[PDB]
Amino acid sequence: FKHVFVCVQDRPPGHPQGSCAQRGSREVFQAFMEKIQTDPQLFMTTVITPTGCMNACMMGPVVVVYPDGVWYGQVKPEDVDEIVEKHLKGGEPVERLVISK
Amino acid sequence: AEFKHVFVCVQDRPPGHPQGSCAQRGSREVFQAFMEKIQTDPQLFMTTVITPTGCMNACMMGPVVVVYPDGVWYGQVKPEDVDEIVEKHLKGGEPVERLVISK
Ligand code: FES
Ligand code: FES
Ligand SMILES: [Zn+2]
Ligand SMILES: [Zn+2]
Ligand SMILES: [Zn+2]
Ligand SMILES: [Zn+2]
Repeated sequence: FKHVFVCVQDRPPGHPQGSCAQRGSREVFQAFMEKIQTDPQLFMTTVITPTGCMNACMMGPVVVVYPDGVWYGQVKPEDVDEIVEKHLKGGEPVERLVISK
Repeated sequence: AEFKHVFVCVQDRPPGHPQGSCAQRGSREVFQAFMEKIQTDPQLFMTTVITPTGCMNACMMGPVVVVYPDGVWYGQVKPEDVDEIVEKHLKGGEPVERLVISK
């Protein structure tokens, strides 16, 4: 079972650290939702949840996978397929995008 | 201690939604209570993150709070229940059995 949390926080223009929504995170969340709902093996063992800020803004979009405790930063919508394949199904975090475990 | 990450569903929905929402069931005050505690309390602030979320799909048992990496899901959480969760589980390591809906 894996629980993926995608920060979809938005903030007005002048916020110094920006926000994950401004960096494209609402498209990352939608991509995860589409993949999980259309994949038989993931649909019954994975939950995707949109969240407010998780305090790692400069590294957004931020995605955290529990219970593993893997934090990903700078996730682009194009990277969602790799995370789903290699980590959510494969059990191997996408090293290139990990910012913490 | 270690590190705990608390997620509080703060999703709100228009009045007609069959399953209601956690915000309709008082979850934003539960989130606010966690925030007030996690920081007026040093031991907690340093080791805990409280994050508000959208629906976690267990609406009829809300307000829904999930603590990771433990994987403890709580339901029907009231603001008044926050101190017990903070003391027993977030500081003490022991989930509040009466509110657990899943581990
Ligand atoms: S806005 Fe997403 S981690 Fe802060
Ligand atoms: S509205 Fe909170 S779990 Fe659905
Ligand atoms: Zn509805
Ligand atoms: Zn409302
Ligand atoms: Zn109190
Ligand atoms: Zn018992």
